[PDB]
Order: sequence, then C-alpha cells, then structure tokens
Amino acid sequence: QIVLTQSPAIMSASPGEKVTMTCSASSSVSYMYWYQQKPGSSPRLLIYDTSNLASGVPVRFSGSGSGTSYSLTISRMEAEDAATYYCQQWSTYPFTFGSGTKLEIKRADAAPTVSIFPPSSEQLTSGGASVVCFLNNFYPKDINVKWKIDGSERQNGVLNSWTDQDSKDSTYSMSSTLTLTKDEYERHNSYTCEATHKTSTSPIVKSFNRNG
Amino acid sequence: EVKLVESGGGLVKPGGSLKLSCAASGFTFSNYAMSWVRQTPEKRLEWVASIIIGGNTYYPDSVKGRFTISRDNARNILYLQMSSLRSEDTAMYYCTRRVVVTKGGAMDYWGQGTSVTVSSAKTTPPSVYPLAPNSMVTLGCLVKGYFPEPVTVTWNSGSLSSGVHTFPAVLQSDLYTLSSSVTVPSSTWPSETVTCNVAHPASSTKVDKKIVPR
Ligand SMILES: O=C(O)[C@H]1O[C@@H](O[C@H]2[C@H](O)[C@@H](O)[C@H](O)O[C@@H]2CO)[C@H](O)[C@@H](O[C@@H]2O[C@H](CO)[C@@H](O)[C@H](O)[C@H]2O)[C@@H]1O
Repeated sequence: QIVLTQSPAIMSASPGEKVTMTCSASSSVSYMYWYQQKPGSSPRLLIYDTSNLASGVPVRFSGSGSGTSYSLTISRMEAEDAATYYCQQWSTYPFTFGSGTKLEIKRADAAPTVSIFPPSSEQLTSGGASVVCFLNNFYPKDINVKWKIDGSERQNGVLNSWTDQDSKDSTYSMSSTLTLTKDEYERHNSYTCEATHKTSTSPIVKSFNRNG
Repeated sequence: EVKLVESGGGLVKPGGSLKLSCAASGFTFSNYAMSWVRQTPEKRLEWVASIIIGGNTYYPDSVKGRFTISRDNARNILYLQMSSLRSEDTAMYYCTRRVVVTKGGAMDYWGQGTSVTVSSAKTTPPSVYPLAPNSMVTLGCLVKGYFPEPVTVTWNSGSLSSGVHTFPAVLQSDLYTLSSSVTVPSSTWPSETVTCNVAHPASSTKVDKKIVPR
C-alpha cells in the first residue's frame, strides 16, 4: 500500500557530472534500498539500509533520505552508469518497488548507419516479402524513418523496434520492417528507406530496385 | 562464484499450473533466506514470495493461495509452485538471495530470470530469413511469427560478439517478430561464412541459416 513514486522518470547526464534521483513515498518507511538494472541484465543491489554501499559497488554512489523522501546520487557520472534505477522500501508491509528512473549518458552526436534489405528468396516462395531497414549506432535517440515505394510514402504494414542505450559505446539503434505479400511486392520497383536525424539537415537515404 | 540459475518457464493456458526452479552455487544455501521477484512486460518489479530462516513463508495478497515457495537444502534448489494462473501473471521470474545483516530486508543477488507467459494463444515456431544486401558490410536475420517469447540469436555459434545487436521483439496481435544485425569487414564476407543460429525453446526448434550473396 505504500506507493513509491520516482522522479524524474527519464534523465540524461553528461560524463563527469553529478546526478541525483529521488524516491517519494506515500507514507513513512523505515529503510530504502536502491538497485541498478543495465540493459539485458538482472537487477543489482547498490545501497541498503538507506545509506550503506553494498559490497562491490564503486564509491561514487551514495544514498540518503528519511521519512518519505530518499535520494540516490552519483558524484561523477561515467558511461557504465547508464541504466534503470529502482528504489524499494522496507516497513511493516515491505517490498513494494518504485517504477524506475532511466538514466542515459550524453555522448558525441552520431549519425545513423543505414542499411536496406530486399526479401529473401525463401520468403518469396511462401507468398511473403519483408523489406527490412536497420538504422545503427546513432545519438541522440530521437529519429524518424520514412518508407517510400516507387517514390511515394507508405505507412500501412510498418513495424519499428528500438534498442536501449548500448552500455559499450552509448549509442542507439533502430529496426524498421515493411511486410507485404509477394504480390504487392512485385507490383512496384523502387524501395527506399529515409532517415531524418538531427545530425544532418537532409535525410539519409538507401534504396534498391526489385529488378536490379 | 555465487550463481543462481532459474528454469521451468514456458507458456501456460489460463488456470493451468507450472513449477519454477532455481539452482544455487557458490555459497552455503541453507544459511540464507530466499525470495522470488518478477518483472512484468511493462518492467514493473513485484515481490511474489519469501522463505525465511526457520521456514516461515510470506506472499503478497494477489498470489496468496495460488503460489507456494519451498526449498531443497540437500541439492541447493529453490522452487516456486504456481497454480490457477492468470494472464496478469505473465513476467520474468527472478530468484534472489536475501541480505543477511540488515536492519530491514533486501536482495543482494539475482539470477538471470526465467520467462513465463500465460495466454490462450498457441505455441508457434519461428520462420527464419536471411538479410543480405563499402569497407564494412552489414548483414542480418529476420525471425518472424513465433510465440511465446523468447528466441535466442547468435552468430557463427557465438564466435561473433562485437558488431552484433538484436532488436527487442515486437508483438503483432498474437505473433512476435524480431530482427538481428551483424557488421563485418568487406574482406571477411562473402569469402567466409556468416550463419545466424536461432533457438526457440517453447517449440523445441533450432535452425542455422547461412547468409548468402545476391
Ligand atoms: O522476508 C519477508 O518477505 C517477510 O519478512 C518478515 O520479516 C522477517 C525478516 O524477513 C527476518 O529477516 C527477521 O529475522 O525476522 C522478520 C520477522 O518479521 C516480515 O514481517 C514480512 O512482512 C510482512 O509482514 C506482515 C506481518 O507483519 C504480513 O502480514 C505480511 O504478509 C508480510 O509480508 C515479510 O514479508
């Protein structure tokens, strides 16, 4: 019944900067705990009993608070610290969790590397034709993708998926798939993937002709 | 060398049952209290069971009467027996070790998780398609129309680590689709072989598809 509300829900910090996140509670709790979950991984304990560093945890991590209000602090932000941070409360009815603060590292702006792939011959023999576009290793995260079929925009049948900030180089990647039947695919010739990112004022374009 | 390996996950129809297990190594199992915590598809964390020194067990209201936690201090295994499941029980199930010296309670090691899906939809294996088209070249692999999650994608039986990332699955009404990409030097491919190895545990499927030029 004690609700933990973390803020802000997303935040972004430059390298070497100091960062603080907050956990406000619906009423008093005895102790607060902090966990870190990197993309693809299991949660990891950072701070226990509101202010104690858990074994193995770098010294730049700190906790405090009391009553209904608690915080976690990173004194000097580093790239390996990009992750989602959760608080958890102990009290007479313990073990409710906050929703998470997602923390990204700022890095140098990077333009996407764009690739487009026509359907495989295996897919065509079953009557299907997926056209796939990868947009790899960009920063910042905000990006738009346009599909053009024979020079005109197409919006139906399009599915996007985005990755998390890579822990290694801190970039983002994106996938866009346009799924058609073999028959719709063979009634057009030019397929084009159009990416607009703030790193460039004109769009990055890749394309193929079905009969080339 | 503390290790927690969960297993038992899968797909269940609503109202069925399932038993999870967790195999612990590298510490004196019997000396520690243990918990199960799950992460939902929206990524909220949710405590579901504890067993504490002395054998007392505790559960939140939404699972009381349906879940039962227990332990085997001989072979160092933790269990979660789940019964009368509902669609809201779909999650990643983690097993955790409880901190010993604390004024409260907290979980100082987590396993890697075992995935549970509760749904009337039917198990369906994936179709796997190759993505073939500069000093570097990008190749890929399309994994279309499976249920439930997850699928596992590797490149050249793990031989390729850098240059690989896999996009989260997207669910299109009852079937998942995902894609995986890898980048290699132009002088590596096509003169050598690139294969994506896909595994789907739910359906007992394992395919290896070669990427070939056009
Ligand atoms: O571990 C748990 O999940 C339960 O822990 C109980 O506290 C234990 C603690 O784990 C031990 O380390 C210590 O030695 O003894 C404590 C004995 O209390 C909590 O009491 C329990 O919290 C909740 O308690 C309610 C009654 O107070 C009960 O209604 C809740 O169902 C129970 O979750 C906690 O769950």
